[PDB]
Amino acid sequence: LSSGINLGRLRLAEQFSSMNGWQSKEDPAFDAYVKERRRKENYEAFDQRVERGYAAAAKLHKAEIQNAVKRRLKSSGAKFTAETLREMSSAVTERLAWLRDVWAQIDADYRSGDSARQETAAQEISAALRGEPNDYMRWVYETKRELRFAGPVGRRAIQEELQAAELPEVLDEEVNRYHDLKLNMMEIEREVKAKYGVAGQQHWAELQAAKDEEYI
Amino acid sequence: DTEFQALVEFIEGASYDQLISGRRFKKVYDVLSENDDMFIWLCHTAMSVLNPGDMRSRLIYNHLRILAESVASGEMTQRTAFRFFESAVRSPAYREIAKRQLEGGAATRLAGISAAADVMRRMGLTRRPMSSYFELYQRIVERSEAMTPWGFPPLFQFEERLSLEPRLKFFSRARIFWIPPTWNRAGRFLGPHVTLYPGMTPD
Amino acid sequence: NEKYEPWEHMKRMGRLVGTGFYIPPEWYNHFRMFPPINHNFQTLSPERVALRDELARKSRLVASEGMRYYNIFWVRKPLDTMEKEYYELKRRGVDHGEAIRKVLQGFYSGLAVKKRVAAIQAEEAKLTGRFITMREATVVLGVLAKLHKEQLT
Amino acid sequence: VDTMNVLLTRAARHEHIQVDDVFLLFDELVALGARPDLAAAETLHTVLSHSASMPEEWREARRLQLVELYNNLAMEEVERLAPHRADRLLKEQMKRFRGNLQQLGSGLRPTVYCRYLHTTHTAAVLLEEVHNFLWELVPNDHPAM
Amino acid sequence: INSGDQSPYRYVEERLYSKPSRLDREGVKVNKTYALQGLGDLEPLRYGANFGISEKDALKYETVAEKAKYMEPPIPYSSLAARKLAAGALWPAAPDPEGMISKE
Amino acid sequence: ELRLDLTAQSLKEAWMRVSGGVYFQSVDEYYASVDGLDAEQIGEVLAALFPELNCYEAQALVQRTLECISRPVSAASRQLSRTITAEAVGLDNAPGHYTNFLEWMGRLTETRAFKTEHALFEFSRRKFNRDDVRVMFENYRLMSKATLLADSADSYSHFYTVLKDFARKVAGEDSRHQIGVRIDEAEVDPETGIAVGRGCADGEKYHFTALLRENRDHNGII
Amino acid sequence: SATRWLPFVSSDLKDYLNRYWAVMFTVGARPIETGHIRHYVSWYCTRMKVVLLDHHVYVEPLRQQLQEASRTPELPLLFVNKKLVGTLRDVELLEREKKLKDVLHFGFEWRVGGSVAATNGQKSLMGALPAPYGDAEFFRGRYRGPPVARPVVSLPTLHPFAL
Repeated sequence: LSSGINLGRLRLAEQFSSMNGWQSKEDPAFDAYVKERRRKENYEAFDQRVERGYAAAAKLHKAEIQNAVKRRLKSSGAKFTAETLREMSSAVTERLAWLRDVWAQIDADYRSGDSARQETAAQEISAALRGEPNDYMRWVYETKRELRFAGPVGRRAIQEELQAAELPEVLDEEVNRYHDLKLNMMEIEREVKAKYGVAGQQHWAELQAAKDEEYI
Repeated sequence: DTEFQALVEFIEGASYDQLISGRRFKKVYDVLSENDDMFIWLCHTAMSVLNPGDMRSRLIYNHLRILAESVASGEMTQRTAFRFFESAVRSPAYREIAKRQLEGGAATRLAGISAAADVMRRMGLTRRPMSSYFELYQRIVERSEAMTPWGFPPLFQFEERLSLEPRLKFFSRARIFWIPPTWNRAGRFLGPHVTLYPGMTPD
Repeated sequence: NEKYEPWEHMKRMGRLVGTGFYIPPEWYNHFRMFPPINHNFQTLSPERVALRDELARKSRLVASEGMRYYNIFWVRKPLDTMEKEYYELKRRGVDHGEAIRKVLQGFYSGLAVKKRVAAIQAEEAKLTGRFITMREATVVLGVLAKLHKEQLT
Repeated sequence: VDTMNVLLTRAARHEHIQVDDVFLLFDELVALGARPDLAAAETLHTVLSHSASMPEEWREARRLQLVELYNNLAMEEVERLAPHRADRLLKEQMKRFRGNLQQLGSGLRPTVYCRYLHTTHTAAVLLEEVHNFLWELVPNDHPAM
Repeated sequence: INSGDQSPYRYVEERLYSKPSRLDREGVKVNKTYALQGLGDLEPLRYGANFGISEKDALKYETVAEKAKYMEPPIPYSSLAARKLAAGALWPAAPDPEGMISKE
Repeated sequence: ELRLDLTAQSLKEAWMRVSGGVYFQSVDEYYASVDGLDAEQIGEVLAALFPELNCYEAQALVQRTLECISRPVSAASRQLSRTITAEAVGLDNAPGHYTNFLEWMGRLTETRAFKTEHALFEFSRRKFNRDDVRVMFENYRLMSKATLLADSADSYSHFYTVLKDFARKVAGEDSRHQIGVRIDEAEVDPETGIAVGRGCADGEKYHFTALLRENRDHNGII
Repeated sequence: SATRWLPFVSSDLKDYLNRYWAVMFTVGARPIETGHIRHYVSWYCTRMKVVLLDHHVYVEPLRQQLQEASRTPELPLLFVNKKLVGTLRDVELLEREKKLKDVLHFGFEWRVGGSVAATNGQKSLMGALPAPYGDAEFFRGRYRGPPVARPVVSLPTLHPFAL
C-alpha cells in the first residue's frame, strides 16, 4: 500500500537509518522539533541535585498515595477496579505537578547566588536524598485532621486562611496513616534527655519504674 | 551509602585481623555486585541497535525501555525479565534490524549507548549518579554486549534454535540439560545431578 | 518449555489483577499498551550463446587442425564478420546449416588471405635484409647477452 | 630527574605561570641534585622559543645556558656510550644534539667533537662527523665541493 | 592453600566441586566450611549468586526427571558471566593436540 | 606536543586581551561548538604571523586552538584512538562523529568520579595487597565525622579520600612507582677513606670484617 | 528419510559456504596441518565439513576460487559463516587471542583492542585508562611488573609437529 502515511513512515525510516541524514542543519522539520523541545527544556529543567531530590520526594509521595488507596480499599473491603486506578493515577500526577511547583522554588534558591538561600536549598536537597520526610507534610496532615475535628467557626477560619495557600489535595487516608503510627520510644527518650537534663533522666527512670510495675 | 559502609567495615576488619580474609572479601564482593545495572545495560544495549525512524523499532524500544524501568523499580523479578528479554531478542524483526544496522556502515549504536548512559543517569537507574559513564567505558573497551554485532551477549540462550542446530555439536540431533545416569564415570565429581550447557563451560 | 512465556505471564498477571484484590504494577498496564514481540505469524543472449558455441567449435578445428596456423593475429574481426554474415543470411532466412557453411567458407578465405599477406610481408622482409621484426630483435639481444655470460665464464 | 621532568612539563602547560619561574624552578632542582637529561632540556628549549615578552638580554642569558646545557649533555652521553661500542646509537644522539643547537643559532663545541672523534670505531662514521662539523658552521645554502 | 595431609590439587577439587561444597555455598550448615569463601572472578559460574541453579530448591526432588520437569530455566547472564566473557573464560583453551603425535 | 599547546595557549590569551573581558557561551552556540574565533580566523593568524608553517602543521594548530579556548587541553583522545578502533564501534565512514566521541569520552575519563569508579571496580577485581588496605585504613581514620558528612554530600568525595593511593596504583605505569632496592648514604672515613663491611657464615664459626679503601695507583690487592 | 542419501558435490565455492557452517578444503599430502584444525574445531564442539581436494571432480574450479577468496595458495583453509578464517597461522592466532570460540560458534571476530592472552589472574583494565599528556616512558621509576624468566638454551622438542 503506497499511501501517504506509508510513504511518510518509509522516508522517516530511511532518514534515521544511518547517522548522516538527521544531524544539525540538515533537515529543517527535525531541527524545528528539537528547537522547540530544547526551548521547553531550557525553562522546565532544574539543577541535577535538585532533580535527584525531586525524584526521591516524588517516589515517596507516589508510594504514600498508593498506600492511601491501599488503606481505603483495605478498610472498605471493596475491589480494585479501573476507576480506582484512574483516581490513583490522577492523584499521583497532580501531586507530581505540585512537587514540581514546590521544587521550582528550591531550584531557584539553589541557583540564586545568595549564601543563605543556597545553604537552605542544599539542606533541602540533603534531607530529600537521605529519605527524611518533610515537616511541611506533618503540618499539612495535622492541620487537615484539625480541620476535620473542628467546629464550623474553626472550620471556616481554617478554610478561609488556607484558601490562597496552595496546599496539596490530601486524602483522608494519608492523614489516618500518619495519625495511626505509634511513636518511637528512643526518640522521645533522646528528646527528653536533650531538652531536660538530670531531671529528664530521673523522669525517664520513674517512667521505666512505672513500666516495670505494670509488667508485674 | 551501603557500599561505603561495606568498604569501611572491610577496612576495619582487615586491619583488626592483620590479614585479608575470605569472609570479609566475600561480603564486599556481594555488596558491590547486588546492583541490577547489568540487566539495565542489557536492555539499553539491545535498544541501541534499533532505528529511531522505524515504527517496529519504536515498539521494541518502548518494550525494552518499560522492561528496564520495571527491573529498576524492583516490581519485576530477574528471571521473568530475562524471559521477556530473550523473547524480545529472539524475534526475527529485531535480528533484521540488527542486520540492517550492520550492513549500513555508519551505524548509530554508539550514540545509542551514549544516550542510554545519559538516560540511566537522569532516571536514576544506577547506584551512583556518574557510574553509568564508567560502565559505558567498560562495555566499550572490553568484550561485552556492546561489541557484539547484534547487541546482546553472545550466549546461545539469546540465539534461535534453528541457528543453534547446524553449528553446534550437542547430545543428539535428528530447556535444562542433564547428564544421563548411564555415565557412571564421567569425571571426578561429575554425575547426573550436574547440569551441562551448550555454548559454555560454567565450571 | 512454553509454560514460562511472556504472553502466559501477561495472562497470569491479567487474571490476577482481575480479582480486584491484587494491585497491578506499572509494567502490566505498560505491556498492555506495548505487547511483547511474537515470533509467530511471520551477460549474453542465449541464442547468441549457442551461435558462438557452434561457431567457436567449428572455427577451432579450421584454424588449428585445418590451417595449422597458431600465430594468428586479431581474430575478433573475422569472428565478428562471420557473426554479422550469419545475421545477414538470417535476415533473408536461407537455412541454418547452409549459412554456417557459407560463413565458414568466408572465414577460411579470410584466414588464407591473411596467411598469404603475412607470408608475403615476411618474404619481402627476409629478401631485402634491411628490416627485422621485434621478436628477432629481442632474441638477438638475448643470445648476445648469453654469449657475454659465456664470456663471463 | 622524574621530579624535574614532570615539573618542567606540567608547569609550562600551566596558564598563569611566567617563563622565568620555569627557569627559576630548573635552577632550584639542579641545585638540589637533579641531573638534566635530554627530555628536560627540550622542554626548556621550547619554553625559551615561546618566550618573547621578556627582554632580549634575558633571552640571550637563557640561550647561553641552554647552549652550555646541550654541550654538557652531549659530552656526558659520549663518555657513557663509549665502552658499549654504540657508535650507531651515539650517531643518532649527536644528530639530535646538532638539531637542537642549530635551532638555537649555535653549534656543538669542538671540545665535544675532539672527544667524539677519538672514540669512533668505524671509519665511515669518522669521516661523516667532520662532514657534519663543517656543515654546522656554514648554512645549508652554502656552496660545496 | 593448606593441604592437610592431602594432595593440594585433589583438596582444592574437593573444596570447589563437591556436593557439600556447593550445598554450603547455597547454605545448609554442613560440618565445617567445605567451600572456599573469598573468590572474585575465580569463582566458578555454576555457583554464582545470580545464577539460575540452586541446590536448596533441588533437594526436594527425588529424581532427575522431577528436576528436569519442575525446575525453572536457569538465568543466562550474570555479573560473573560478564567478567568471564570479558576474560574469555566461557570455554577452556584448547590444549596441545594429542591426536597424531604419540602415546609416550 | 609542547610546541602546539604553547602556541594554542598564546593565541587564546591574545584573543582575551583584544576582546576586553567577559565571554559568555550560551546553550545553542555550545551545541554548535563555536568559540569566539573561527577556524578561518585562526588559520589566517597562523599564516600571517608564522611564515614557515606547512599545511598539515597549520591545520593541526587550528585543531588545538579550538579546544584550548573551551576547556583546558586534555591529551586523552589520542590514547583512546589506539585502544578503540573505528570499525569496532561501527563508524568507518563517519570520521567526524568518531573524533567527536573520542574527546567526549576522553574528557569524561579525567573526572574525579571516573577515577573513583575505576578504583571501586579494581577493588572488586581483587588487585590489592595487604599494603594497600593498611594505607586505606590510615586514610579513613584521618577523616572525622564532620569531615565525612561534607564529603558524603557529594557522591564520590568520601570514596576518593580512601581510594586516592589506590587509584594512583591502578592507573598503570603512568603513576605507579616501583619499590626498588635500598640506596643509603656512604659511610666512609673522611681521613683514611676506609669503608667497613661485615660478613658471617655458620652463625658463630665464620665471622669476617672487611676494610675497603680506594687505590689510586691501580695496584690493588686483597 | 524422504529422499535417498546422496553425497553433496558442486563446482562453486559459495555453494559450499551457503550449505555448511564450517567448511575446510584440505589435500591428502598435508596431513599435519589438517589435523590441528580438526583438533581446534572439535574442541569447541562445532560441526565441520572437511573436503579432501585429492580425488575431486571439480579440482580446477575449486583451486581457482580458493585463490580469489584467500590470496595465499595455502591449504587447508577454514571457512566459517561464509567468511575466510584462513590457514593454521590464522587459526592459531584466534586460539591464542581467545577469539576462536566466538568465531566458530557465532561467526564473528572480536574487534576489541588489547590482548587477553597476557593476563595475571582475573582480567581487569589495570591501567587501560588514558594517561594525561602521555609520558609513560619518562617516568623512570615506574612499576615495571614482576620479574620475567627466560630460557638459557632451547630444550629439544618432542615432535616436529608437537607445537
